[PDB]
Amino acid sequence: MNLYTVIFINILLSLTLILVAFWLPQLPFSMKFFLVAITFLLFDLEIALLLPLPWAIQTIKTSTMMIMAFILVTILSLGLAYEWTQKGLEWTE
Amino acid sequence: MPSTFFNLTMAFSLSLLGTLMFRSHLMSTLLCLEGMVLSLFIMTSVTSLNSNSMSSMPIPITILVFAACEAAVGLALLVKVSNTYGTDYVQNLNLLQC
Amino acid sequence: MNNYIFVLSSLFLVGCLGLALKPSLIYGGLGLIVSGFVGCLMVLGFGGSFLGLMVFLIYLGGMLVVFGYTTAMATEEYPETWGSNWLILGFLVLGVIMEVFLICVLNYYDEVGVINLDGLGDWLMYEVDDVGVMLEGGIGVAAMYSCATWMMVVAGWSLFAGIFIIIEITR
Amino acid sequence: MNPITLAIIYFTIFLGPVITMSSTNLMLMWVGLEFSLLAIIPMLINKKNPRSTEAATKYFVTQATASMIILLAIVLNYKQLGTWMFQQQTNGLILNMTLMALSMKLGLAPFHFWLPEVTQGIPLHMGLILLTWQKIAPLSILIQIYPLLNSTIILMLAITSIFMGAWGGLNQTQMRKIMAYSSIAHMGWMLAILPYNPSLTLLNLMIYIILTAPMFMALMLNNSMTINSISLLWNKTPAMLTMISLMLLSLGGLPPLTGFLPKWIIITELMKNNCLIMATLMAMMALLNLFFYTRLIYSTSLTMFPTNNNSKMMTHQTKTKPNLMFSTLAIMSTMTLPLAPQLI
Amino acid sequence: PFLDIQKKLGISLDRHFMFLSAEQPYKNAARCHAFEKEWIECAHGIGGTRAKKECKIEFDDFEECLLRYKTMRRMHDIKKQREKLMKEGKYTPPPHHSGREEPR
Amino acid sequence: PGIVELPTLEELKVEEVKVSSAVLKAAAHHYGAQCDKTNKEFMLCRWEEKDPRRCLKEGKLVNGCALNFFRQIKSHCAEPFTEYWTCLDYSNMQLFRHCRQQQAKFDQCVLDKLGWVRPDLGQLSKVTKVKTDRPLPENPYHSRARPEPNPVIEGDLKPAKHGTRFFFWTV
Amino acid sequence: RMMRWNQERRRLLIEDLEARIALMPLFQAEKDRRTLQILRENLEEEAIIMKDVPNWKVGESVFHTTRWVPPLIGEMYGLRTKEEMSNANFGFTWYT
Amino acid sequence: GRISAFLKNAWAKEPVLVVSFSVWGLAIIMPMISPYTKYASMINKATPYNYPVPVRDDGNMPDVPSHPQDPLGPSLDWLKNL
Amino acid sequence: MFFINILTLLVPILIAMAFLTLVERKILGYMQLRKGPNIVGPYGILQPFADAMKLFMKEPSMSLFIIAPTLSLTLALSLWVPLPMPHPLINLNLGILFILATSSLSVYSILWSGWASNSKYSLFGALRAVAQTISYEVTMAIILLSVLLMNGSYSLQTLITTQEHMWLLLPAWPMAMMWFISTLAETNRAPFDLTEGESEEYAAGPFALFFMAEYTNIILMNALTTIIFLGPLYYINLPELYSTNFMMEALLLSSTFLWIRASYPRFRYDQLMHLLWKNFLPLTLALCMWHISLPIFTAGVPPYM
Repeated sequence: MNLYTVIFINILLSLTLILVAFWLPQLPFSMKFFLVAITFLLFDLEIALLLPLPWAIQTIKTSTMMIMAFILVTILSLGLAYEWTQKGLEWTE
Repeated sequence: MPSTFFNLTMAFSLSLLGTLMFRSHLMSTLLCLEGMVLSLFIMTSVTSLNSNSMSSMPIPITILVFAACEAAVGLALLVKVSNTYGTDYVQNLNLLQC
Repeated sequence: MNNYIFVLSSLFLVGCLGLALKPSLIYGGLGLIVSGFVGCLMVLGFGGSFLGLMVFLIYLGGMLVVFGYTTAMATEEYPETWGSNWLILGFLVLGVIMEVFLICVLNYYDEVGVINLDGLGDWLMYEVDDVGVMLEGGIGVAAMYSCATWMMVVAGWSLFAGIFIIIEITR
Repeated sequence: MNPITLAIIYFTIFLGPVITMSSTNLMLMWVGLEFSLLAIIPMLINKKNPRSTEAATKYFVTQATASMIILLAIVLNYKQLGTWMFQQQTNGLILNMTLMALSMKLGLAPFHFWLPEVTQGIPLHMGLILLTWQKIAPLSILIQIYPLLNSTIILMLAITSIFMGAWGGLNQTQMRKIMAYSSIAHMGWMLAILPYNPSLTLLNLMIYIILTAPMFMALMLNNSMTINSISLLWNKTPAMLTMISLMLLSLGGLPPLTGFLPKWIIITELMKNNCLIMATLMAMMALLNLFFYTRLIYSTSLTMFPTNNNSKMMTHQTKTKPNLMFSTLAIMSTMTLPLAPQLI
Repeated sequence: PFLDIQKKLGISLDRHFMFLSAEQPYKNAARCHAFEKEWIECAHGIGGTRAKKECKIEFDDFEECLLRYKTMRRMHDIKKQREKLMKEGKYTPPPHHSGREEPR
Repeated sequence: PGIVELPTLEELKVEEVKVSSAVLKAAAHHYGAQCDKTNKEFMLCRWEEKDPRRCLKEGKLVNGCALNFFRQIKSHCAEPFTEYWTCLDYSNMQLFRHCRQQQAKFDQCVLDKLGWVRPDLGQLSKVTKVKTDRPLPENPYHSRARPEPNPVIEGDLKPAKHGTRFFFWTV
Repeated sequence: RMMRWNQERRRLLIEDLEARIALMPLFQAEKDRRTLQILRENLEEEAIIMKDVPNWKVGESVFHTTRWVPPLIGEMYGLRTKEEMSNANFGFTWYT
Repeated sequence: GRISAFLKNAWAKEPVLVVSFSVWGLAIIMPMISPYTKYASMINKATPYNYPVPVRDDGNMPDVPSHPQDPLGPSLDWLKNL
Repeated sequence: MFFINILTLLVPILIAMAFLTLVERKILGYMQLRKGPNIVGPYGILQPFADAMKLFMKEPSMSLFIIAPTLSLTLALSLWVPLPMPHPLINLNLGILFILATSSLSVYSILWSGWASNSKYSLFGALRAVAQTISYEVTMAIILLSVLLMNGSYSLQTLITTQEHMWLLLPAWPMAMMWFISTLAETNRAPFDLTEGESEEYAAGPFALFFMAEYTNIILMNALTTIIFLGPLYYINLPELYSTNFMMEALLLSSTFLWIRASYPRFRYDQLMHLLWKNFLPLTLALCMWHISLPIFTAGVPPYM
């Protein structure tokens, strides 16, 4: 109930402000952008994979979590470096 | 649980209809695909947290990642199409029938 | 606040229905964002805090953002609006009436199956560890780092390949 | 497509099915399917021409709907029982949906009107894979779950594929589309036999592959993708005919060749199980496949069509593309009937 | 399965959580652990068609534990009859059900 | 199909402790050893038999022991124990950090007047056998017999007979 | 310093969990007796509620097991009020 | 000499990558070195997030103790002596 | 009670945002050697209300037109809910992830404004700013994912008991040097304010709302820094002291933003995305791996209550 109250309050306050505002007075493509959005996705997915460490760490297979983390990070960096070398981060058309 | 679950399955069926019938666009189809995926992820997480099962939770994450990548390549194809024809319509693909 | 889950469910239904009745994409994306919001709220009401917030952070912030991005930069809502939205709105109304009466019909034949209406609030949580720590979905999703490593490596490879695939496509 | 990308994509394609099979979890199966889909699309769209892009859109859309449907099936099974695997206690609607999806993913009919267009938009060295390393995992899934299937709709689907593929092949000149229809028909034969003895589907698939791959090699040779462009083989390279004719008659399924054996032992099983009527329909409608193979035999070998002068400038040259495995598979297809028992 | 590479190597990658009652991380057992542990033990050593008919007394109970269709219906009929009684004017819910009690 | 047994409200009616969580969490450590035999035996009964309706006579003993424990703590050293929980309950999570120099005092009082010694670190998270007098059952799941395996076929594996038995493809 | 502090935090955690350990048995027994009384009351009422119908039973275990069964909050609080049913379901999930 | 020259160049041209790779190496390498690593697994095994169900004494097992505060069980004193 | 607390949480922060606009004007003037507003009232404590009245006096798809600013402002205000000061209004495990979500969303408003305005000119800058914001929010999230391993819980209370002895800056300053910068991008402040630098559609009212939310996000990110990397003193008897030190450090950061806005030039978009993709992301990944290894080759593996 509490967050409901707070959110309804904030929305109603903003709408009071805007109603006051309204009453008181009376294209081609750029492949680079799509590539950047795609990089953003393929990183958010890594983030979803990577967040759970604060609970995966308190387990007993440290030799496994340490490894898998290094693996994800390094392969992601490899893909990043390949994108760079193949000029996905240059912006000159 | 059963009520909401049947309703989620209905939503999946509706996205199915949305994908299997067009209105002269392609982004609509892809968005209906995303709706399917959302309903599925939800039903799976619900089943898990209702059974109190844990080891089966990685599955929603997996399929969500795969749907992200799938829709990404689909958008790339849509974009190539728009940039080689002039728009993202559907009736332009009258080729290949010969 | 007993009808909570049923309401969220009907709203997700309606979002997917507004996507199936393909409207103008600008007024369909709002339906999709609403759908995601309500589905996450359902998950949360069940108890998957981590999953709900993961959704808010990835689905919306990651996928719908780029959907709108690509759409705008690569689409034009040509004047196909011969009151198409104003027609499919009444069509949606008719469909929702159909569905309301459909459920009011079903509840007669099926009572303890499809839906239990007199006791709807019941039958969401079945058991729970009252005195138990470490029972949140965070642990199940963390599994991948100790057991079920195959999931993590497979997703990693999916991205490792999607990068190359997208770039080799766009050219 | 630089070498690193080429290698990674080929790896993912060789992986998707391996996982889809070696995994006992339906989620991993679906994952391998998505792997194949993704890693393949580029190889289709490399030329970046409009036709390739269109075919890619079609392929991706259909296979996406299919994968999502299979996922729905798996999740319903989860809610029903708890296990991520199929058991003998699943409401048959789920199996029927799984089957519709697997079909649309293969090319069976009436879910098949997307295969010819795509296979016409594609080059050869990718249509080959599309037909011979994407119809495996979807078939392993069935190999796992054959007992509890719906023979009724399986048979209706198979025979529908037979009819429609044959009737379309009577007309299509484009050799790519012809091969596609042949694939449809043979996969129909498989799905027809499947719930009785799976090894026989395995056999039909391996045979269709061994007959297809070398044909596509002989095509890759010249990029001759038309009847009036392949009839000139007797003046460009008069050697491939004595094997192409055989391989096409085989694909038809003429007794002394090997392509017959599958239909033969399949009919045997269906007669043991009292399905002689559909067996008769299949056997009396493979003759149209045989027909539109004979009609290409004619064009190529049994009669010589008007050539084109510059073929002399060609003959002055040489060519050493046609590797050994082509002939090897051609022979181990045509002249291996005496070794059917050692095949079963 | 199809290609028993896993069993050949004597390893496991996915098949250790193929079902419900596998080893959960912090020993938190699932809902129908026992019914699963009995269904599996009856469906082991034998294959398929034997189990689809000689394990029903062990599988229907499981499906009920998992869904509780019959319990839902039981409670539903109870509450329907109770409502009808409080309508006709014959029932009088006591306190322990009506809103208070002397709890622990 | 089948009746269920149950005890009666009028029985199993013992006078509970009704004490607060702060006090329990504060006094626990000593109660970890004092009144440990009974509690361990009860947990063993509950883990062996899944019948709370059979593991009851080991609960009234538990509560009686806990009460005869709080009774000694009421007789001796009461005010240190009251100020203690009033210092704990102030915080939110009721941690043992914000009350250190209000704890050792109570401990030394309890000691100088009684032969208790606050357990050390990691002394309760250890399996300790418990000598009892009642037996252990089998078939606690009330399971049923395991239907017999398939009678195995055996015998020296000699070759085929007359060949593959296939159509005139003798060898 | 971060290390030397994290280790002390782990020690405090062990202390708290040891307290919980020592107290679990009591709580287990209280909870058991409480749910048993709950079911007994549901039964003593069910009797009079559904005695006037044909071929209906009293505490009919829907299984064929004889095994004890963790009961559902549905069963237990199914006759009490929405107040309690929700204070059970959405208690930890609605921020205390 | 070529290596030294290349690094003397990079340490002015593009240090960011140098820092990144050095950090990466340190991370992959130190865990194999330090002595205080296994202690982490020992700890997270000690931490009792659940209840230690006891056992009977129908045998002659002398290891397990009849009481918590007794010394016959697995100790961890090194934890506080750390 | 609760409504009273929400008022205490919403009214004073609007007051502070107004007087923060004021403080900006004054400090920029004093760094450019001029005074700043000293006239409308004593030392300029009425110019903000003057601006409010003026804007609401100015004349001007209604759907987007309204939902965009409303959405942004509501998100910016809700961001405050879960903060500890020292005991929060809403204690939420995963609070910082809720923060990140509700901070990223406003991109939807930025984007709807463009997709409504047919001006190619507008879509140009809209895409540019959206992309930069996205790309910096990525690292804004990874920094937390790499630090919070010090307290094995996404909560925001545990930060305090952690920092009881020491702060979080003496370590992790390779991050603070970033978390104190990305905050200058998500906010579209300087030196990354190109979204307001190159102009060739916000009316008065919606502009007021956008600016309100902008400066609210300023205050809030500065508070997040003061809580995460600059742990205050949590002596349980002095929540007042906690709040006071928090106030001080928040003001300090909010004046540092202004030092910056005055001193530095603006970044060319390409140079900016280069900065991120080729200086911060490699470092960020490597430092995350570093802080992942630290609790393994050191005993410092933290708990989860």
